[PDB]
Amino acid sequence: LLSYLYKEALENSSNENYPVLLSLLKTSCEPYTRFIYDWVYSGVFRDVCGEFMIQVNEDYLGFRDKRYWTHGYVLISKEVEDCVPVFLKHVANEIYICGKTINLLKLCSLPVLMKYSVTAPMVSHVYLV
Amino acid sequence: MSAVRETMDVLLEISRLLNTGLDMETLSICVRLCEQGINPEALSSVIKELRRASDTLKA
Amino acid sequence: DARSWLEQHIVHQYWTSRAPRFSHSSHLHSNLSAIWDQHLYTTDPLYTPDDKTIVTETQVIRETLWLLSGVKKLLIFQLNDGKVNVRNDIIVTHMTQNCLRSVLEQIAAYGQVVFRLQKFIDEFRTYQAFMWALYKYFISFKEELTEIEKCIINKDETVTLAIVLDKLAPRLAQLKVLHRVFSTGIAEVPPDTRNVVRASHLLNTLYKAILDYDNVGEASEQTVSLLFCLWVETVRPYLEIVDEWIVHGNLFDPAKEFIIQRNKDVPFNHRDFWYATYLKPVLKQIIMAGKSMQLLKNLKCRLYTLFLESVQSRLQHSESVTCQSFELTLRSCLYPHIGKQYLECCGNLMYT
Amino acid sequence: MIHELLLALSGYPGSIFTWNKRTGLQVSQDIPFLHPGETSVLNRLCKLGTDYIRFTEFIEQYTGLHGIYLRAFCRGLDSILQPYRQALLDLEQEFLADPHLSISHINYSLDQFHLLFPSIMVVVEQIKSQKIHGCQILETVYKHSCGGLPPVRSALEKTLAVCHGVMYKQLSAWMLHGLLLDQYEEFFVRQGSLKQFSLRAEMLPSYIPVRVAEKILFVGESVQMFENQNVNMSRTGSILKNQEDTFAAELHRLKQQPLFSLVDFESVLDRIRSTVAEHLWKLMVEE
Amino acid sequence: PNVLLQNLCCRILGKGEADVAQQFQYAVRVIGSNFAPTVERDEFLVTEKIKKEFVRQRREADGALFSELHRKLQSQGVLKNRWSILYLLLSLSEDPRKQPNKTSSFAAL
Repeated sequence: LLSYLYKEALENSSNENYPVLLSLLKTSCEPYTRFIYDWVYSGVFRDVCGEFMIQVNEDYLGFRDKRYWTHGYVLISKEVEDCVPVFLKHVANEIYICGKTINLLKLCSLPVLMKYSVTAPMVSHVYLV
Repeated sequence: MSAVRETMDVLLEISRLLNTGLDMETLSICVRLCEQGINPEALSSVIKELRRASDTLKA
Repeated sequence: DARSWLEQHIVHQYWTSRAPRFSHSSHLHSNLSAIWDQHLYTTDPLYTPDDKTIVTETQVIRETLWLLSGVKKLLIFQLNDGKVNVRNDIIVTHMTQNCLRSVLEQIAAYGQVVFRLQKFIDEFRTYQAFMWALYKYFISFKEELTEIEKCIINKDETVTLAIVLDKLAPRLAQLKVLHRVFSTGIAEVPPDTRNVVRASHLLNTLYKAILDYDNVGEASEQTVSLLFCLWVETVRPYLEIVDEWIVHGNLFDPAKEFIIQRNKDVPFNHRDFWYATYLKPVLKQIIMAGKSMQLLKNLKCRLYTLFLESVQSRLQHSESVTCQSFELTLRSCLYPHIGKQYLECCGNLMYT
Repeated sequence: MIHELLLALSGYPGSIFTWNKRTGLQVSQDIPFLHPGETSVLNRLCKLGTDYIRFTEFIEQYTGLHGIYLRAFCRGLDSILQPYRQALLDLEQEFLADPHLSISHINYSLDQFHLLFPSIMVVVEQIKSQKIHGCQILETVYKHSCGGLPPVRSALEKTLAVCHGVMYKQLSAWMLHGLLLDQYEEFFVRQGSLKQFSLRAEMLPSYIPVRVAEKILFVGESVQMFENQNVNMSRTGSILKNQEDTFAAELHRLKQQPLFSLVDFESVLDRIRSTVAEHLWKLMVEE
Repeated sequence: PNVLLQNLCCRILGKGEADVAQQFQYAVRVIGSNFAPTVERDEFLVTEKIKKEFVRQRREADGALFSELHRKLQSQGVLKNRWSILYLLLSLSEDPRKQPNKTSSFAAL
């Protein structure tokens, strides 16, 4: 549903229907952005309620060397997060790898314009951990 | 009601071209009587006597 | 029963015979026809009493209202759309049949022109702009018509056939001097080449007509104003092609005809090709401007709004009391309007 | 009769104002008590209800052939109905005021819409019969507004404004950092740094020269190569540099007008190229 | 049918809601007599006579037009009484030609 809503946000061609869907798309991204910051400041994917890929990751005490070598992708329904504001065509691959290295410190207008203003904080934090 | 009205409207197109010279309302009655079975020859005859009777009366 | 209710609240039908019939009034001079008929029937041994459609006294002026601007009339016969005439069975009780025919035949021939002028309305550029200027007079001519329609519905009625007839006479005399202009206007359809001479020479017949009326005006200056409306809106695309030919360098023309035979030379060994048409001093200004813009758009190195405003400023101070005499002076303000742009365009030629 | 006729002209059939899908909305022939003459002027008013429901299906069919300037053209078509529907409503309050009225008064008030409506009905049928879509929509309405009739030349500029606005969505994204958002290949910049991006002529307005088309190509190609590398090293960006904020403003002003001129457009193709022209010179020294 | 024929009489005369009793009584008599129409049913045969009639008053453009109208008519509704309506109209046609005399003195004789 969230990836479908951004697809309908790209059809802004009668520009009275575009702002009404913007209100919708932005409320829907609230739970989603919670799931971004929980996975790189603790290194555990959390999601027991609602569907946005239900897992908690596989713990390992025989590994240590990135922690996980099997647990699937964290979002495995598209096999890398796509097509939500946040560019995600390297940014979803750079939250992925930052998630690993918090496990090595701790434990064992235009729809493209809002896409690009959020993108540059999110490349800056992945280099910050 | 939809079907009936749409034959009449097509029917009124022919009547004005062919020079019937009858009214809309009267034609609907002519058509209802036919569907219930009437002879056509008798029906024109009656129309004709009534028509002539009206003109003479007014003057 | 509903049929009977309609028949009392609506005036009794006279396009179909199936409604009873009045032609009574208590005055002694209003039953004139019944008296006239009687006379003919006893004097003449050979009298043919017609079958007469009984009208419905002084409702003939409502059919004059519709007929003069508005729709085709299917209550009266029109042999074609350029021939309006009045059926030979219309009687009003307070006149003779013949006497009646004679007032209705004046307005019939005056509605023959507005109805003919309405068939010209097409819902090239010159004709489209002449159409919107004829059509504009028609929506302002119905303002006076819709006034006279509210007079007959008001009780008491007031109007008769001939009493609002000398009220609609300024417009009546305005639609006739339109007829003399238009016969001379379009009557170039059989003539060879439909291209530039039709468009030019209909702007030129407007130009010829404003001298014939303005310089004998000031006793019907009502007809001077009309022919100038038809000219300011007809000259409006034909000046603005000349506005685009300077400030952009090149112009807009139909792809099936020219309206001015302005043509540009694609190879460079001459500037522009000219072919003569139908004012005459203004044409030289077009040649010299296009010569200079045609170099400058291939090699940079080194009007209508204004017309309306010079017309208005004579007017707030056709006839004028800041110009004598009269319409050619407001025009010679326009020859400086092209001129202030024209000399400084040609200024730039020698600069490159 | 008078007020009930107003509902026939906002597209709602009685059985008196019968709708036929051949000859249109028409008054039924010789119905009891209707003057010969009043049926003739009532039929001229029914042609403005015929082209009005031939226009409201054209909105609903293509909102809510395929194209994304087609539906910008539909919000182009809704704007000419705007004064029509106000003049049906100014008849509406007059006929609630008193019930005696002449149909000559509606004849007088709605002739104005009898010369906008035929001249725009040829526009939508010409769109649907050459099967044309895209940026050649902007070309299709523009050269008719060159044509006669002052009402129609102002009108079609208001129709111009809204699909010119969806042309303007293309040129704000194509210059943002690159990336064309057409979902049906609708613009004049061909889809191709990974592969070379060029121009198409099968769509490309004929008042915008071929040599102007490239003035838009090359500035977009130069941000197309950082779409390639990474978007934080951009010569435009949207937090990284203020180059784009200046460009957008020049864009907003040209956009918001119902007529588009090329002289103004070509001066800001200079400025979008000359301030980021030195970025690529400072690329290839250190490369 | 009693109501329909009485309403038929009242409508044509444009008035008389129980004064058209005499005319009515006649109409009930004529209808109660029987006929054998020359050409009985079959849609092709009546359409052919209508076209000839159109040509004869010199209304060609109308003959061509009618034929489309006939196909249309069918499509809108299908009867077994279709023919009776088309033959009825046919007989009840009026010629444009001549004056239809006076009635303003013909009444008196």
